[PDB]
Amino acid sequence: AWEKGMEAARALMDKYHVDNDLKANFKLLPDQVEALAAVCKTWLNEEHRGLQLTFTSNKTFVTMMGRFLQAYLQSFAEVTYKHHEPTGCALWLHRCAEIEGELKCLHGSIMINKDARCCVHDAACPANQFSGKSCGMFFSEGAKAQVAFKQIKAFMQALYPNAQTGHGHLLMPLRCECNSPFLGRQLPKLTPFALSNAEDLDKSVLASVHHPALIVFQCCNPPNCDFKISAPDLLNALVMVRSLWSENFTELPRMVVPEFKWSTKHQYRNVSLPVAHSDARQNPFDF
Amino acid sequence: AWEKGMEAARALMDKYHVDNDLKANFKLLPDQVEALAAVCKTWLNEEHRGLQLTFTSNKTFVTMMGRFLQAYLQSFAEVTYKHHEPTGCALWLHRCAEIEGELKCLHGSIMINDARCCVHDAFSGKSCGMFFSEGAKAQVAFKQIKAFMQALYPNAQTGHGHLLMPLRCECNSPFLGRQLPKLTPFALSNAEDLDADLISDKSVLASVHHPALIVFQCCNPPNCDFKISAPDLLNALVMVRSLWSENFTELPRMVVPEFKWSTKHQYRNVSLPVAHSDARQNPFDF
Ligand SMILES: [Zn+2]
Ligand SMILES: [Zn+2]
Ligand SMILES: [Zn+2]
Ligand SMILES: [Zn+2]
Repeated sequence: AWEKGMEAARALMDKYHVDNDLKANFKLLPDQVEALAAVCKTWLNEEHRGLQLTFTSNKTFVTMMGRFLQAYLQSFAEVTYKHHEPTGCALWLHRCAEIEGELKCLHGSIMINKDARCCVHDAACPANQFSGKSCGMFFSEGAKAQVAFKQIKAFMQALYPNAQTGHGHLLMPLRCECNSPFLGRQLPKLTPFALSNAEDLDKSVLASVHHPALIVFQCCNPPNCDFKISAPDLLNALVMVRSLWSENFTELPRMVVPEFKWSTKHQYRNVSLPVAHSDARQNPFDF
Repeated sequence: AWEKGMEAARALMDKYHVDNDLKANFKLLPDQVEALAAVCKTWLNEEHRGLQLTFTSNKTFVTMMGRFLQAYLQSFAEVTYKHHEPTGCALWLHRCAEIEGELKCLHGSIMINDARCCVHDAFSGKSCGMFFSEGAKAQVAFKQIKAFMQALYPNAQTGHGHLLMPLRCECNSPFLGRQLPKLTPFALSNAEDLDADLISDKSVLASVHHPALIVFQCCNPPNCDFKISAPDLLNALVMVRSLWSENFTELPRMVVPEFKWSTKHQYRNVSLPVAHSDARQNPFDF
């Protein structure tokens, strides 16, 4: 119950000393993720001063840890708030690291080449340009993109060798700080980055070596924000949260990150709606 | 007086750096708006890069703002002209949003039939030009505009039934056809299935509750690329008030004429002969 989660919420805030106010006003509502992101911030600066991230900003990491915490704390209280998904993430069973050279966009269909990979619905659109039916996926160098996909998968395996399911799925944020209506993409941008130093040079550390690229998520349309987190670090956020919970509680509750299902809802927007400009006048026109 | 507004303008022109050529040529005369439009595009680019138009020619947008500023400059300087209206617009009290399923043309006559047209079109020279291939499609647009306006003016004691409509395009600023811009309903595709419990911005909720908006175009799409949606035209006016209220604090008086149906708006079906210039003193040779 809400009260049940409230107790669990209280504790974490006391232990990791959350500002006297935030805890006093935290009532467990969907928009209340500052105190949660705060308990994580201290626990990090206290128990993990040596966390080196890769293509991730500290704000994004502490932010994400908050979401996954809210998830657990909610899963623990058996609370579901309509029109709200705690994680701000979904699991995309991508099929990019399967057929050599082939990638498949968010639609679950192949990507039409233009070596560049474009979502098939941008057929008319000139390469890196999107239609209102697009999912907003594009890759300049298609090979790199796959290397990044192979990497996250390699990493995922190293961390979970005896998994019965999961190595094909992709943990990915569905909303950046912007959408937490606007034109352009509707989900954080997925961009592959390369690790030149790895090229030369612990199974998970070898993942980056064997596949010198990394999936990085930024803002939807870099409205734009400084959101940035690489996939593997995003996994480590989910993980660190699990441990933080396990340090404070005997059993870890089920937290189901929704599996990604395509929807028009995530379609690239090309047309805007009017937003009124501000006027101090009471009446519209003079008579 | 002329000196005052002439000074208020060169002040606004220098500030937003309009080409010295236009700066000189300007004189607060009836159809001088290029310079003003310029002051407007610059001001927009400088302090409003995030502006976004829905079915509106960018050019059409600064043109309208130019007109509204000209209106202001003129009133401010108290300089009127025998046959000119700076705004180039009128306040049509449309009754198309009041009675469910009812639309009415400029004449003030219900529109008759799927499609709905002017009563004198069951175009005839006694028509106003108004026609709608789909009734609902059309009314959905008229509803939205009322919604947007109510939002932007919640305490408005009067004006939600009116419509800021333009009277001329870059064609008539006689000639055959519709004697004013063409009003054509355009549906808002993405809004159709959007949760109306999104955020606290009501004006957007208007487009959400009524996914389709009125777009004004050329009198006869000689024809021009005049394109501007109802809400953007209202914003043209609003933003000019902003621009002005910044530099002069108190905004002057400026009444946009109210629409009164009259023959000069009837569909023109027959031309009136125009004499071709002849460089002769006498027409014939005997
Ligand atoms: Zn796609
Ligand atoms: Zn963003
Ligand atoms: Zn009529
Ligand atoms: Zn025209």
